[PDB]
Amino acid sequence: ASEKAARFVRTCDCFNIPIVMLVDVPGFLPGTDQEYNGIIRRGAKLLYAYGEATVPKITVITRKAYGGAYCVMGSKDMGCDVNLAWPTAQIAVMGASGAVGFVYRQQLAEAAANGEDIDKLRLRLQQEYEDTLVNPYVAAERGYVDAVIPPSHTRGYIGTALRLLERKIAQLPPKKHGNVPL
Amino acid sequence: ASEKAARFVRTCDCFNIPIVMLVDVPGFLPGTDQEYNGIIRRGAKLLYAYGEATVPKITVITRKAYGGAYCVMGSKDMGCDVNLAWPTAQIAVMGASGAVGFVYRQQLAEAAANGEDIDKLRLRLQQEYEDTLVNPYVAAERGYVDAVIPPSHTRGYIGTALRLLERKIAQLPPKKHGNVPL
Repeated sequence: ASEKAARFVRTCDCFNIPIVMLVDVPGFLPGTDQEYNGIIRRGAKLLYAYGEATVPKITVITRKAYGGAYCVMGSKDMGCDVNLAWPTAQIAVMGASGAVGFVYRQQLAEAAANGEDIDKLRLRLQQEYEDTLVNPYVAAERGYVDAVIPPSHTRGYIGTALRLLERKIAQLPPKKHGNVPL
Repeated sequence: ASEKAARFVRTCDCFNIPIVMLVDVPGFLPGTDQEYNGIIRRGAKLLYAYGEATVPKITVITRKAYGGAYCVMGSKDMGCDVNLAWPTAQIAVMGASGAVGFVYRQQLAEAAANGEDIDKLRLRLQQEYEDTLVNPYVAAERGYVDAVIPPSHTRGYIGTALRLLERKIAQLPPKKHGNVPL
């Protein structure tokens, strides 16, 4: 997936074609093969290609955007110009399921002593962490998201955004060429 | 191997490190996996890297150099500055072994019908072709090799070459960046 998008992004940038990405990743496909085959190395090609791009860049998160997945899929701080998120956006370090495990390490400690029953407080906290953090507003407040608009507005937004970014002047530092991971 | 070299070559070029190539490849490793995994696509990277480089390039063929492998290996027409070859070099389209099958096609066709002895004919032809075409002089005469020198002379030759190409001038086509296969 990464090499597919990485080369496509680089091609678009070569011929001044704006890049519009619709982001909905939970993360990276788990597996030893991915690692053995070089997911780190080969996956980094997407980051490089996108960070290097100078054409207009508009990213729309319709749903999931966790961990490094969020970083590679048109992250504001990766150079994305305009970033939009739908009400169903879930921008977070990781899923609430595995998030409570770390965040609520202590409260889960006594869970094996006093009121035991992991599944009621390891399931309640999950839904509590999910209903208070897993959303687009935490990122919207950090500016990582320009605005949280209703799905229907996407079409008109990209239209106007592409006009504003039309004469976008941008370039990379002086150098014969970069050293993208082959 | 291709990817391993490709990236390395690009790195040298990034930081102005002359690229010295010791050639001796009989070709590419056969196998369905090599294909399925994308040898064509990934193999190109070594080609891309070298063709892109602008740093002094010196190539020395110590023995074998067949077909495409010959090309991708700092070949003269690939942009290499100085190409050297050892008396034991075997520069050709392919090994004399499978060459006779194409070249002396008809002659071998009448080795099964009329005068039949193939395998004692296919070994005489394989030797004649080998002793007349598979050598460093065909290429040297074409200019693809700057000179055919003794192995001992190698070290000193690379030394003067590096000096000559010291302040080499190489200008790559104006472009935000290339589109090397990923």
